[PDB]
Amino acid sequence: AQDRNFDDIAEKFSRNIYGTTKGQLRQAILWQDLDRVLAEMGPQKLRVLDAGGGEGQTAIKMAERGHQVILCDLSAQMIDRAKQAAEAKGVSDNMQFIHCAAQDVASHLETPVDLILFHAVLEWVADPRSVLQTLWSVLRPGGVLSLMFYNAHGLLMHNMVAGNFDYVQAGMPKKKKRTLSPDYPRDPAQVYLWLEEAGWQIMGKTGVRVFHDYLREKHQQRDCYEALLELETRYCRQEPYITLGRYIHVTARKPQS
RNA sequence: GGAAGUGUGGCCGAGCGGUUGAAGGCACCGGUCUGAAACCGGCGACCCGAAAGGGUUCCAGAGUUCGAAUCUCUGCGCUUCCGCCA
Ligand SMILES: Nc1ncnc2c1ncn2[C@@H]1O[C@H](C[C@@H](N)CC[C@H](N)C(=O)O)[C@@H](O)[C@H]1O
Ligand SMILES: [Mg+2]
Ligand SMILES: [Mg+2]
Ligand SMILES: [Mg+2]
Ligand SMILES: [Mg+2]
Ligand SMILES: [Mg+2]
Ligand SMILES: [Mg+2]
Ligand SMILES: [Mg+2]
Repeated sequence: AQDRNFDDIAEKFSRNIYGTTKGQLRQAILWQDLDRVLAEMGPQKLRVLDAGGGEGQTAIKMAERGHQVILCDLSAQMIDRAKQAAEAKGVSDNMQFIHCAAQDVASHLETPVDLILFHAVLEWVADPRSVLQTLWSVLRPGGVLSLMFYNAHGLLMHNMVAGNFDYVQAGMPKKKKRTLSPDYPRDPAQVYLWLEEAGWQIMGKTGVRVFHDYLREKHQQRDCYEALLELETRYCRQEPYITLGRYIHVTARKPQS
């Protein structure tokens, strides 16, 4: 079992996610957390690894804020897209692009990094425990891991809301190739264990899209976006709403001695 | 054993001498698609060939024909009737 290279769903992903409120809300919530992290990490500029950075929307926004950003990805097609978008934003000088697995990234870094982005990758890698161990090894003491993983509860809940009862009865097996539903939706409690057992200390948990995907009237996703975002922002950091997010964003600290 | 009748593709089902190795359907495989029907393409075996691809086979084979899934014959399997057995 290999990790999912996004080559043959690059366009679909960019269109269905970043071309809709799904991507817009993802980025909005995520950057609420990230800007808190950046400020709490002092005002110096940072070294940021975006492991599995894809088309680079998050990595470029980090670069616009002045940091040195290294993006690596399995997919040649995603790397090329990220290269173009970065040029067209004028941030290519602050950015490095590496066509390698996150597992193999350590040999491409001259020095450790301050902050790691691992966003919507964990649910696509066959051996999550192992990748997290590698990412730990390239993070300086006191560094932060920004981990956004796809939540199995959100897929159960939305399939229920949508009325796909037969599919849920059958355990929701992933048989559709080239869907954007991930190969390995994660149990959040298990992911929290993975981080704590491997020494990380969890500083925050945020639900990402905790109401949006379940709306009875999908058109309100766009027509009512500003009000929806305000209420997503209000509730997405308390239970049960954390555990209802389609994604969950965990902020975790590498300890210092 | 003897007639008649019968045998189409994985399963169904069109095919009363040619554009039918085979319509159409289900299944199976692949493709398209948010969030799990539809649409698109394919889809037996054996033989030949390095490959491209060619051949045979519509129970099996032989024949008639320019041409056979389609006509004739022989065999094989089945069905009914008879006869066998009692
Ligand atoms: N082991 C891996 N190492 C590096 N990149 C990976 C790996 N597995 C998957 N990917 C890439 O991870 C990306 C996952 C996508 N969900 C996009 C993530 C991107 N960070 C985003 O938030 O949009 C794809 O571009 C994949 O090609
Ligand atoms: Mg039949
Ligand atoms: Mg055929
Ligand atoms: Mg057919
Ligand atoms: Mg078809
Ligand atoms: Mg024949
Ligand atoms: Mg013919
Ligand atoms: Mg003949």
